[PDB]
Amino acid sequence: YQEPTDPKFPQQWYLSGVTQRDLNVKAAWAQGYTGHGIVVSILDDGIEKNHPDLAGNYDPGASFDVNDQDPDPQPRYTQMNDNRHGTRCAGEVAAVANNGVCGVGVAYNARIGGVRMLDGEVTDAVEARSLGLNPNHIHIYSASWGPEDDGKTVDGPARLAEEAFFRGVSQGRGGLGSIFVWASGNGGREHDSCNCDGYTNSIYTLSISSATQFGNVPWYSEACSSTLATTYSSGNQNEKQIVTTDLRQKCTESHTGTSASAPLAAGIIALTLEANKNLTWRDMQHLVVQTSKPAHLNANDWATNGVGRKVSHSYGYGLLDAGAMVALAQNWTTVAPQRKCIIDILTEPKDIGKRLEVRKTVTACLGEPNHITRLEHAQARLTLSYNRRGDLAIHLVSPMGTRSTLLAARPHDYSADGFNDWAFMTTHSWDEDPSGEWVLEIENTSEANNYGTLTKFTLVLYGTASGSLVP
Ligand SMILES: COC(=O)CC1CCN(Cc2cc(CN3CCC(CC(=O)OC)CC3)cc(-c3cc(Cl)cc(Cl)c3)c2)CC1
Ligand SMILES: *[C@@H]1O[C@H](CO)[C@@H](O)[C@H](O)[C@H]1NC(C)=O
Ligand SMILES: [Ca+2]
Ligand SMILES: [Ca+2]
Ligand SMILES: [Ca+2]
Ligand SMILES: [Cl-]
Ligand code: NA
Ligand code: NA
Ligand code: NA
Ligand code: NA
Repeated sequence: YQEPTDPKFPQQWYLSGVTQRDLNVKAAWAQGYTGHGIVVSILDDGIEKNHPDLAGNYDPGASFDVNDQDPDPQPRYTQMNDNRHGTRCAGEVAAVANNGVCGVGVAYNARIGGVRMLDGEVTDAVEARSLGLNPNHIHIYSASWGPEDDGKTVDGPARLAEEAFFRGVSQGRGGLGSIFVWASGNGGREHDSCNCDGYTNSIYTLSISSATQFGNVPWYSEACSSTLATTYSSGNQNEKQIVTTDLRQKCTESHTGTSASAPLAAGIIALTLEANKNLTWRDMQHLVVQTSKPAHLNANDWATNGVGRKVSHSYGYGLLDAGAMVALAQNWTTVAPQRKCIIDILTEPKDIGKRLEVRKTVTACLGEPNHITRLEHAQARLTLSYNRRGDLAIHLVSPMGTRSTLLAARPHDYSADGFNDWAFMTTHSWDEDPSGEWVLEIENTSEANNYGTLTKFTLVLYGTASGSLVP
């Protein structure tokens, strides 16, 4: 195997490193996987399709302009280069290799397109028409953005967009399911908590956070239990950043944020899908859980879950490992059909006050076709009133003792509107048996005499009842 000759490939430290602080992408390339035959679409502000490092892989069938309602996602050029982000992300996935220009994509033989959707008013319909673009041609969608990362917003896909997610994972990709890769957010400095973003909090999105070059949680990171895994991105000014294609046929070394991590994950997922085109959307999440690596990622919340995997709310299961992903994909056995066990828990509304604990022992739909002994995602769908929402912290403890933070205190969130059946999601109990006692904790983290009521707590379990590995 001959590594890329591109002039900035040596600067793509998160691919080209020899110090073990990388995504182990060369190992996948050397196994023969480069993204050939895979189609990825960047949902963003457009894609410079004539970029000298993108044109060779550009796919009009992976592209659309839902802002101006036309097929051509060319960015709108402005003096401040506002609409450059999709071009940066496209190059992360699929910049052409060995062509003397900039660097390379993770999946440098994949086909790449973009949906121009962010350069205009983003409505439910705009979102739905983007997520649902050409779903039997595009394999993987990469989305780096969502509701405002101001640390006070609770929002997610409205009806058309949620319908697009279910159509995508159900009928997309020939019934194997569209793979939606999401950035978990850039709201770290606002103390944002990313389960309050319904896109990344969705089970249908494969959510990705960031690590700095030196292995730390970047200033912009949001912690939450819905995150699955991590890719490298930017950090402080002594740490390198992401090197990629840039608007106006240029090359940048200063692409940043969690919004730069999702495209790298989408590229690794493209290599993995080349290794096994039959992988379902759930198979892909299983591969990520099993192969991601905590080592050398620094966080104070690494915890071992009930099946012996380390998990963090900053990193999920750790750094993506492309070599391991493609290796495990090759002989992967398709997971059983997804079961869903609904457990409505409260017999009466519960005053929250300073602190509320709700304990419930469940059988996880024992005796039913939705009996789950092998958890995938779990949700606590909560309906509650509270006078100041951001003073709440919420935790969910599984029978195996895994404490998932569902909501951390958000100091800027002054809302008196509470949560209306908000489906806080955790990935941290993946592969655990969910039978037994679950504990919900709701706490007022402020000294204020805050008040409210929990009126609904629905525990929703997803998963299967066969095929477990030894912990
Ligand atoms: C009843 O109907 C409704 O309520 C319809 C609503 C429509 C808006 N929805 C949230 C939303 C917003 C934006 C726009 N904007 C926000 C600021 C951000 C930057 C930042 O946070 O700076 C601190 C940049 C994005 C975008 C995306 C988005 C993005 C991608 Cl890439 C894909 C998809 Cl599907 C959606 C989603 C909620 C539903
Ligand atoms: C894909 O997986 C399904 C489910 O296991 C199986 O029925 C089908 O034969 C597989 N197709 C290929 C091409 O491997
Ligand atoms: Ca256009
Ligand atoms: Ca190149
Ligand atoms: Ca956020
Ligand atoms: Cl469902
Ligand atoms: Na975001
Ligand atoms: Na997700
Ligand atoms: Na544990
Ligand atoms: Na149990």
